[PDB]
Amino acid sequence: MKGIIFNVLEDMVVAQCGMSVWNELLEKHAPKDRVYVSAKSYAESELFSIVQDVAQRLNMPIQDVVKAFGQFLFNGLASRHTDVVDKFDDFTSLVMGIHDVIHLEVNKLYHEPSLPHINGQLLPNNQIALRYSSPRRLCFCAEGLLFGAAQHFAAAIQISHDTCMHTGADHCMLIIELQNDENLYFQ
Ligand code: MNH
Ligand code: NA
Ligand SMILES: [Zn+2]
Repeated sequence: MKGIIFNVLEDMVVAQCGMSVWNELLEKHAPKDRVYVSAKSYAESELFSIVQDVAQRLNMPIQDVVKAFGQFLFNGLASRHTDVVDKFDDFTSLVMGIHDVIHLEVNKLYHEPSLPHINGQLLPNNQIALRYSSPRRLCFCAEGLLFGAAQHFAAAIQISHDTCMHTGADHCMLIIELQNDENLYFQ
């Protein structure tokens, strides 16, 4: 798990809960003097432990917190990699380019990142079938990231997530419905 994910998580915790809370989390869940260098890889268990601790403090379902993080994360990533996001003029383009364009670039920017496998298929009625696969099972982070992307393009979406690795499949299916964006009028 790259430092950049931890750095965006810090911004979130610091913004919502305060710096004193982040330092608690970090002292408790990370080795002494840990510093997350944005480009370096770190044990994903440190990220999961921090986020689980937050979920418990807030008495929220863990996957609801991961999803909220995901949505915060989209802007954290777009603002730190603005040249990658500015390759797309709308939400649907970006989603269709996650694998072959965005995460292709992430392999040139970072040494050996740990990324999901994603394939998007355009459906009728302004829907997208996004297939997600990862041993890290962060499909709810992916839901949040899609909601973040929607907000980035002033779009409105809904997601159905009825095949899921957490319910025993070897992939998740996220069926994205684009309800509105700047190029959608009546239908
Ligand atoms: C919506 C769009 C979108 C989705 C659904 C998305 C999906 C994900 C998910 C889920 C993970 C966590 C790991 C896993 O195995 O699931 C992940 C990781 C990552 N992605 Mn992307 N990602 C972006 C946009 C997206 N990515 C953008 C924009 C950037 C920035 C250029 C980016 C860069 C990354 C980096 C960096 C990681 C972390 C890799 C690592 O920790 O080793 N990405
Ligand atoms: Na519109
Ligand atoms: Zn899932």
